[PDB]
Amino acid sequence: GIDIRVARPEDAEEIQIIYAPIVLNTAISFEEAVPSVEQMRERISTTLQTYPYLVAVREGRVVGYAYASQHRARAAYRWAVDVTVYVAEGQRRSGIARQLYDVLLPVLKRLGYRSAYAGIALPNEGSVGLHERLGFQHIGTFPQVGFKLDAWHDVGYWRFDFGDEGLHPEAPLGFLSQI
Amino acid sequence: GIDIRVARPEDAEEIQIIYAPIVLNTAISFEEAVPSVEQMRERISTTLQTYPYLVAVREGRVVGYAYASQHRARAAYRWAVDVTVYVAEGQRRSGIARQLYDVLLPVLKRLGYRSAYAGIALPNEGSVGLHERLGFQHIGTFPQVGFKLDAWHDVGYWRFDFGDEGLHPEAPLGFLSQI
Ligand SMILES: C[As](=O)(O)CC[C@H](N)C(=O)O
Ligand SMILES: C[As](=O)(O)CC[C@H](N)C(=O)O
Ligand code: NA
Ligand code: NA
Repeated sequence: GIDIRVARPEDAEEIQIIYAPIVLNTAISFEEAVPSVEQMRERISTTLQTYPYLVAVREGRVVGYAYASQHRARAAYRWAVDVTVYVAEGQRRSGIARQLYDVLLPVLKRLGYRSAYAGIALPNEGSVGLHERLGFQHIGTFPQVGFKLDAWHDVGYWRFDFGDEGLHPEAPLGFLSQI
Repeated sequence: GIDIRVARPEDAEEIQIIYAPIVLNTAISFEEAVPSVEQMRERISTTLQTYPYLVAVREGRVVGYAYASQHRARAAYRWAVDVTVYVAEGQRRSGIARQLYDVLLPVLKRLGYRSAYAGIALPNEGSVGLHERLGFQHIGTFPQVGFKLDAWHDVGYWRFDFGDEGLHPEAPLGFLSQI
């Protein structure tokens, strides 16, 4: 099945349902307090002001989502972008994150980004495997950088290189809008 | 013989003599516009509400400075802290930076952080060797992540481990006045 489409604020509810147990009971995310539905709604809208936000859907329900965000604040970094992907429990390994990425990555390239970074709390062999298969390269690991759920956690970064690190790059454009 | 003291907003114009050419003509900082003196005042003053900010003085004039800043926004990262040290061109480069860190690092340890991170625009043999002798470890490099002054630049990160990654860490305390 599976169709990828642009996310909407109305997807907040299913997205929150996917994301809340990840915040609650895993070190996948370094957030501590479960974000409300209303919060995820605002995160969707704000992200869309500049970046793609995507959902994967199967028979009308959201089974995963993906979005991009700013890699770092300072001007010279503006060709670097962060990517985030999540899949509902029980729908993993069925290729959903892969499909999300196969849409998100080309979108980012055409916007003007030169590289995308995925932050992965380690260990997570299934997430590493997926990024290795997609062609990301592991460029570094911040060891025991986070504390959550009674343990210290490594965070590795995986880089997808869009190429075209040419000599006169132009600033990336808005997904659908702003400058 | 160079002395280290905590910085004050009234040091802004002297700090700027150091920062301005770094911004205008090096990749040492990925900022592109020189902050106004008013901005520098607010930066120093804002950092101090929670973090140490230091200057190195030789014959009464600021020849270098250093400050800590938040590593990442998410709650689980609150024991990680970023460090930044800049030194004027000319004499005693390494000595100045070393003395700065010899004060900054122990201050951050006492405050309750578990690790500090320095980002280095690469190559920079002088800075790398300095971090290495201070006991930092190179944990990753973000290749071609920034574009500035007609080239793409890698940024490597060096980690200072304060130890004490125990099971019940208490949140870090504010440098002079609570966080
Ligand atoms: C291990 As993780 O929860 O993917 C940390 C990334 C977070 N967006 C931050 O920058 O603070
Ligand atoms: C190359 As560099 O100015 O050492 C990168 C750090 C920058 N402060 C940021 O995090 O935005
Ligand atoms: Na990190
Ligand atoms: Na970076």
